[PDB]
Amino acid sequence: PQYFAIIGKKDNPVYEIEFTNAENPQGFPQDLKELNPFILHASLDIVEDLQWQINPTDNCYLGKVDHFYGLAITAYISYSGMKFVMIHGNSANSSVVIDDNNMRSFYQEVHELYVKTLMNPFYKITDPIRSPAFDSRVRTLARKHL
Amino acid sequence: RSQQKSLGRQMKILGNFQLLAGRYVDALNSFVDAITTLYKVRDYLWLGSALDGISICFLLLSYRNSISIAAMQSPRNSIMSLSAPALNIDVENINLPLLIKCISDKVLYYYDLSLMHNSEYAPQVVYCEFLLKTLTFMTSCYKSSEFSKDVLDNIVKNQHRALSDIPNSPMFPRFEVYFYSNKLFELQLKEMQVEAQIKIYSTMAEVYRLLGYKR
Amino acid sequence: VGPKQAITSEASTTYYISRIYSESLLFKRQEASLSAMAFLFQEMISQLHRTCKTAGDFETKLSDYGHNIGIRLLELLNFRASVSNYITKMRRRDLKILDILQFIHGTLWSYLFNHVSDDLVKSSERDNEYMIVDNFPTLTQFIPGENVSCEYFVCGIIKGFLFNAGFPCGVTAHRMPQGGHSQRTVYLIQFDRQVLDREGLRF
Repeated sequence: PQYFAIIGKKDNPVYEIEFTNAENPQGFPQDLKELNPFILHASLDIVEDLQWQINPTDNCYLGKVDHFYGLAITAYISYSGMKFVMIHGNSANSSVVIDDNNMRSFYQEVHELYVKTLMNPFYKITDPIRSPAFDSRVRTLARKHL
Repeated sequence: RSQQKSLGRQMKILGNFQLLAGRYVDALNSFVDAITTLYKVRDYLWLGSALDGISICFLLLSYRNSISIAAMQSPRNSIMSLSAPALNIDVENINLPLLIKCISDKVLYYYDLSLMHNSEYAPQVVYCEFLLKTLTFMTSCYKSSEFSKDVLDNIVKNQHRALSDIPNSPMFPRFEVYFYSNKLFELQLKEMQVEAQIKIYSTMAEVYRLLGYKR
Repeated sequence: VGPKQAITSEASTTYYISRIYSESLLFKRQEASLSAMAFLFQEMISQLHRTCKTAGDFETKLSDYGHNIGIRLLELLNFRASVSNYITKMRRRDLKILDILQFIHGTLWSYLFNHVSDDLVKSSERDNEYMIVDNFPTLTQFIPGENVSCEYFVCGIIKGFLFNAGFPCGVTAHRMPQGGHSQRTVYLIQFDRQVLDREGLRF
């Protein structure tokens, strides 16, 4: 039950995906639509007024940031413009587990997959990525760190 | 405990009665019918302050857990109203600061600081209302909620300190822990009454639109 | 993850390593001749004097190439300088204006032209305007620069180094022979008022 988003500068999602553990075998039935953009839209609000200041030396990674009344969110800000958001958590428990360093070895690790696709000179900014390979790569890159 | 209950009901009723019946609108001051109040132009809740001081002292000596935060609500309303608006630099809150020393949240000497401190104190006392299991305000005695009074408690908190962070940062600023300290609706909030939900979401939306946090 | 489609996918209980094209991205060194890249720039400016009407639209239709690749050079130049990829860390972002126009001064020119532009002068009369002078510009040294319209490759390339950085900015070039160094070009840049006022909240 994990939900990835890359959300752009003018609020566009350049890459957004879910996946599920087969131990859950589905994901957030009837909660999968409120845990989407509106929560993430407010997450854009809090990283909008959290990036530009020094202080709430690792300016990119930020860890767990906020919490609605069912789960809690994490974040990452790149200087490319983009703001990576993973949304994780089994829906039964309040999932506390922020690994905070091994999933820090996801955000700097998915960053180059965004880099090499950005370096495609046919690829513009403010348009999403239907790579058939880079989206099959990231779930297997999430097979490293569940 | 019967003396504690008798003093609790009498002190809560007397605190609210002499609060609302002193300086309700005192800019013309019709001095006839001076039975229940002084009611002159210099009558701004002074006997209400003395009565609320004795009421909070007897409430702390009563030792409630549910109704006892209304004493802190009475003292906080006293130090807000009669020591902010029609104060005229009197601010007679010596036994209020003594109750702040006794029960909770002493050691403050400013506007918008001791009010926040006593609001945290009354919130902690209403958190210490673990299980009253009775009916006190008898509008509802079987289908009622401690949720339905606690949402009014912290929205009194939210309206009375969220405006102090002026949208224009330079004027009167503090840290933006208003959203951080606003995420406190862990309760269920599934339709006790629809107008409570409407005023709670109107104020919760309006403060985010005030602080420029649109999303 | 199409725009038309939803964010829908499948479970994690397999392993699809069927991948095609992903490689290294490191600082390679191949170092082609200045005549070759000069001919590339040469026939590019020939196309732009062919297809475009007058001065200012040609200036914009030159600076758009810099806006195409300025974002691209920004993010991995920062990913190489302030950081396969057995990564220690990624360091600090733009704090203000004066570290990020130090970052053109520090390691953009030495990424491109193997030296450093000689000054990064904060202006006298105002603060929205800033000015960097290159002393002997490398990629336009053959063009007789009496028209200064030919150096708007690099005004376009630094504007796309600051438009990602959140400082929208009027960027111009002038040329002024203040020294025995001849044909040195000043890139007097500007900003807008608002991120100057975001700097002007606290400095």
